[PDB]
Amino acid sequence: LSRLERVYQSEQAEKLLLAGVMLRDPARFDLRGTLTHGRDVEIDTNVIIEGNVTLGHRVKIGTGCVIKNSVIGDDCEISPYTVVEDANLAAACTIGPFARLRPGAELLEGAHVGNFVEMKKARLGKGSKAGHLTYLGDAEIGDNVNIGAGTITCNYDGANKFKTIIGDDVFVGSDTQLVAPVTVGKGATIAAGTTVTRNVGENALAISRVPQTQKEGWRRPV
Amino acid sequence: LSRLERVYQSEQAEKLLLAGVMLRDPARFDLRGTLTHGRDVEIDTNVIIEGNVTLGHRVKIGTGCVIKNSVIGDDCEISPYTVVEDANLAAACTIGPFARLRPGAELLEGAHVGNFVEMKKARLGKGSKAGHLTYLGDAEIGDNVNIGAGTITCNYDGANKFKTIIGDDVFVGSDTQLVAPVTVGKGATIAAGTTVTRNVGENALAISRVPQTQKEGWRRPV
Amino acid sequence: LSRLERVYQSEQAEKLLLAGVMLRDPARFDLRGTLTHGRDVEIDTNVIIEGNVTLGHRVKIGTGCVIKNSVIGDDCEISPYTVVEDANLAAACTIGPFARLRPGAELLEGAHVGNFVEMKKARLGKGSKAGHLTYLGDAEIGDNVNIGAGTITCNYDGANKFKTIIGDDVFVGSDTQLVAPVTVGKGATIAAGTTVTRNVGENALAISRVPQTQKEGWRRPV
Ligand SMILES: COc1cc(OC)c(S(=O)(=O)N2c3ccccc3C[C@H]2C)cc1NC(C)=O
Ligand SMILES: COc1cc(OC)c(S(=O)(=O)N2c3ccccc3C[C@H]2C)cc1NC(C)=O
Ligand SMILES: COc1cc(OC)c(S(=O)(=O)N2c3ccccc3C[C@H]2C)cc1NC(C)=O
Repeated sequence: LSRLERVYQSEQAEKLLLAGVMLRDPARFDLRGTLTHGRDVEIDTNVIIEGNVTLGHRVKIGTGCVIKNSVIGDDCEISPYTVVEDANLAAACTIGPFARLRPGAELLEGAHVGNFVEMKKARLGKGSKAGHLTYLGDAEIGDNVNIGAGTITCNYDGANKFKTIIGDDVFVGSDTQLVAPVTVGKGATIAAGTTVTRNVGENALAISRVPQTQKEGWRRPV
Repeated sequence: LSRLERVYQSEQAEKLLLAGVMLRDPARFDLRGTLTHGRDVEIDTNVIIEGNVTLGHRVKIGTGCVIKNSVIGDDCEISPYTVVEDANLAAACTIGPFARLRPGAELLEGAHVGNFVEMKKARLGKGSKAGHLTYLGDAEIGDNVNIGAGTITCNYDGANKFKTIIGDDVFVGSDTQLVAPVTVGKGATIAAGTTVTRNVGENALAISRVPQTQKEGWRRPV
Repeated sequence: LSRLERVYQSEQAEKLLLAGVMLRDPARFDLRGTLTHGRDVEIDTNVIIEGNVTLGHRVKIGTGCVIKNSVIGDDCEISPYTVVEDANLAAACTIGPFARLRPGAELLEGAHVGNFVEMKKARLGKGSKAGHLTYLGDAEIGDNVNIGAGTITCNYDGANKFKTIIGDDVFVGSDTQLVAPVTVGKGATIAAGTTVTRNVGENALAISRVPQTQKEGWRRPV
């Protein structure tokens, strides 16, 4: 079985080259299902396409990516070592390297997802960004929102999962915990480090911060 | 040396196929040491097995994984781009993608380790979960424990390393800092965002949270 | 184009072997630009070298790494699935696995960067460590500094980027948020979980922590 199915991977790689896809190495490509694509698609080494996948025009997929049952709009750039499962990307999204989209990730036009970021059942609005070290689960995020490094939707209480809704034009400071269910109004700002347990008004700053203090001459243990 | 040792990798890949291992691509497989395996093992592209490794039955290892000196029980699923070194997994553990187990990681039956999670000298009990963006070092974690996204054992003070002990049936809220040495009693709940500096009683909620407030009409700088 | 340029990758791999580089698999190596190297360099599977790259002696590069326009000093160890772009590493740095250095990352002698750590326009001093789940952007970090898991430079306010400066001999507790622009004096200690909004004095402990409390007999929802 193994050698035979490996041969069928060469066939596919070859047919893809003939149909105008740029494969960096046809010997390091795997298609387990069906791929539909537009023009000028570029696929790097060690990519694996699973299930039923569709790529628009000029999509670029970097080394090591795994894309399963997903829809990827024109001009998207998927950077190295990014895993995508049952997600939809609109045109001109940039994700990765080291991004992980679980089923139900919906990215709107121009959205950005950076390194060590995970999405599941979450929509990221147009031009919105989640650049670092973040989990967004069971969330609606509006357009032109900035999701600071370290932000986490607390969506699961051990019994049920609950929905977070963030409005347009929101700035989420780093290391914010969004305790679901919670809604953050359009234009609001969440201070870095905030534990958000209550709805935030439009154009409001939400904060839950102890003033910084200092003790002089502190010796660490030797 | 290089071409010769590459040939010896083909030999191994071939012998593994003959012995009933399912290798997705024998040309993208590396065994640097010895592998013992049960029946129905499936190994994807670009896996590297190092040192002395043993896999039970029906173990599935996804693309890009690196497994060194480890013991992996029956039915485990190791997802893509996961690195495992000197770890033991009981039956039916699921780890990755992008998990990183350092020496001394001990996972008990059915345990789960998600993306961007690191373990070192830490035991994860039966059916317990650490799904996201977490470091567990020098820790004992009991059975049926949930470790929320963003949790970190503070195990090292710049001089020494100290042990964290979490009991059975504990819910660790997201972004908890466990300041070692510390013990959290069976059934307890740690509120999201808590800095745990003192032992937590059985069935207790521990919390260290400033009430959320809000200022109206907050303008961000242009 | 594809098959022809693939052939030129074999040529390069072959020339590199002749020039004394240890390539684990010449069929899984890609050079897109120019590589200069010293003696005893070891390069594992699925590495991609981009732009103009220089490696000192005895550099070891693990599986899946992507290195572009970078300078890597003698004795460095780059662990698996690490992405490096426009960075300089001094001698004896260890980075990865799963590290991500963006342009302007400058690592001084013996520095360490661990899993799920991102640097951009940031200097890491001699013997300094950032082992886990951290973003350092637009930062100066001195020598013999420990950057705890979960630390984040808050460098961007939605309008501008600002600089964080950490002195020599500083201990940054886990999950610290550094709100830029901010300076932390030589020898200081930041308590785990602190939101640093004000400059920290030399040899001072900075802290912003609510005392832990506990409520007895807390039932989670069923
Ligand atoms: C420098 O970047 C920041 C500064 C800052 O306050 C000075 C805050 S904040 O959240 O404390 N905050 C914010 C956030 C955005 C704009 C202005 C301010 C003032 C203040 C209330 C956040 C960041 N950046 C990130 C990514 O968190
Ligand atoms: C919705 O998910 C959560 C809710 C929640 O409080 C309403 C808390 S909590 O930690 O603030 N907390 C918890 C945690 C579990 C169950 C019930 C409560 C009430 C409260 C004291 C935590 C989460 N989830 C995660 C992963 O952190
Ligand atoms: C056990 O490791 C720690 C202990 C600790 O306090 C007991 C603190 S702390 O930041 O709360 N803190 C520190 C930090 C370093 C040395 C001594 C102390 C005492 C106290 C003020 C931090 C860590 N480790 C990490 C990685 O954060």
